Amino acid sequence: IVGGYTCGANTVPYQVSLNSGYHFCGGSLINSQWVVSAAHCYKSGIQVRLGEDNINVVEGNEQFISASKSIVHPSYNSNTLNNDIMLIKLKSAASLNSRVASISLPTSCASAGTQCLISGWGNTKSSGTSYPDVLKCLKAPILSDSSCKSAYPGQITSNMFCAGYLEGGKDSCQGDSGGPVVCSGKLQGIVSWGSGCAQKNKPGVYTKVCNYVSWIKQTIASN
Ligand SMILES: [Ca+2]
Repeated sequence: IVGGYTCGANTVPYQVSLNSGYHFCGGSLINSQWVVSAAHCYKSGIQVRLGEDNINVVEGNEQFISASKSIVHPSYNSNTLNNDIMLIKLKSAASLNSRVASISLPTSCASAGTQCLISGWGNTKSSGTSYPDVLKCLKAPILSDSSCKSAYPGQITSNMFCAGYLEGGKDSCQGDSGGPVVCSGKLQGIVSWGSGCAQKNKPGVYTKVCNYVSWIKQTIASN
C-alpha cells in the first residue's frame, strides 16, 4: 500500500496473509473454513496466516492453518487477469474471535464514488521498494467505469473496477494482491493489477466480487 496508514493491530480481522515460506499475497476470510484471494496468487504449499499484524513477529493472536485445497475460478485468464479470483479451503476451521473474523459477501454491486478500505503488507513505495512488517490501510473511492476504461483502454472487463486517485500517490501495490477491498462492510473487490503503483492516471484495478457470489456459494456448498 503506497500512501496509506498503519491500520492498527487486528482492526482488519478478515485480512489474511498467504505464506509459502514468506508472505506473498493477501486474502479475505469469508467464513471459518474459506479464504477468497486472487487467482494470480495461486501457489501450491500455501499456509494461511490469520490474526496477523507484524508478519515478522509472533505477537500472540495468530492462527497458522495450512490450505487443504485451492480452487482458481474456472474462467480465470492469467493474460488479461479476467476472473482473477480463487478460493482457498483451510485444513481445519479457524477459531473466530475479536481479532479473527469473517467478512460478508455482497448482495449488490458497489456504487462509483463509494469509499472503500484496501489493506495489505505490500510495497509502500511508487518508485523503489520498501515492505512494511505491519498491516497498512488505504481508503480509496471506486472510479466510474468510463474513467477506468479510459485509464486502461482495451483492458477492462465487466469483472473489474478501478479505485484510487488519478493524480497518483495513493494505491495498492505488489504484495497486496489478493487482499480485500471492503465497501459498506462487504467484500466488493480483490487487489488484482495496475500499471506500476500510485502513478498518475493509472489507478488500481480490482476483481469485482459481486459477480462471483453464486460461484463462491455453490463451490463452498460442494467442497
Ligand atoms: Ca505476527
